[PDB]
Amino acid sequence: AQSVDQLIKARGKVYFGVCTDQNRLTTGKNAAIIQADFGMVWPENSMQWDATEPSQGNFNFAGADYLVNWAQQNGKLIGGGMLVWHSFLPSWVSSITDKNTLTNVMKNHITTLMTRYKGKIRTWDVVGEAFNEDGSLRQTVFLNVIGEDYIPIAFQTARAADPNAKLYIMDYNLDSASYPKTQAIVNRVKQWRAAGVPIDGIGSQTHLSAGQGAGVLQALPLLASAGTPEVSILMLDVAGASPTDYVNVVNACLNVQSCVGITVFGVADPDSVRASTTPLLFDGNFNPKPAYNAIVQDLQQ
Ligand SMILES: O=[N+]([O-])c1ccc2nn[nH]c2c1
Repeated sequence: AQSVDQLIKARGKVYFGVCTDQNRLTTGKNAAIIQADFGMVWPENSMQWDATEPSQGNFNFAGADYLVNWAQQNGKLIGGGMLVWHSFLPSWVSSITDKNTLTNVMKNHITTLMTRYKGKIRTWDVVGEAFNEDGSLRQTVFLNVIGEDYIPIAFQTARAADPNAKLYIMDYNLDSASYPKTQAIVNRVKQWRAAGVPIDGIGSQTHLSAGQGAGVLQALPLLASAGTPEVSILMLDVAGASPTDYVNVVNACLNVQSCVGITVFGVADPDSVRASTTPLLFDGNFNPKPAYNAIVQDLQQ
């Protein structure tokens, strides 16, 4: 019955958030649960590249406008993204082979989305999933055509477009301190910031198997050692939804001063991409699960 967003605010954090979109807000009990329990919303799909720029320079904002308007009406913070990602890319982007062309396409995509919502978006995920598992840079069209400068260019462009937004890089499999990807993103973000690249946060896209929450207690402090002003947990889900794993992720954020909050990947189990693992905090009747109650109790104490 208690609101995890209200309780995490009382502990000095900024939000407990959730991913959603128009399709969810008009079905189930998603809107009522988000109103009650979550302080920030993120677009599942409506701000990805294939949704917003399906043909070059032919932008479609309908889904994204719906979410932003709903969030403002209901007093919720808004996160946006992903601005630069190799998934959900339209084919017209991935066929460009010219550096100047792709650089201008990328800057225009970033600037157009960020200007439309200027001042209304707390956090933008600027670049996502830029690292391979061995810590090398993922060979996406942006890396292949622009070079490693594409990441500085993307963040510099985003800062100019809306200097009020917090700018994040995001990746998954950052859940263990000794994993090569964890080491690499920390080292590269340190170097980028030392050269003045405006990276405000690292977002950890946390998709856990049973028992992996304990590792986050060590991994998240390591991510925070890169020196960004903020870190966060994003797109969180946990196979089996054990209270032990969920409470460990919450405690990791409570233990890390720069952790501003946690976002879960959805509201109810049946709408998960891995629904067979019942990995979310509400069940198929929209009742809170034991893991939700455990987080409430941990935050109350
Ligand atoms: O936190 N999130 O669940 C979330 C969802 C969609 C996104 N797109 N970019 N960043 C995102 C974060």
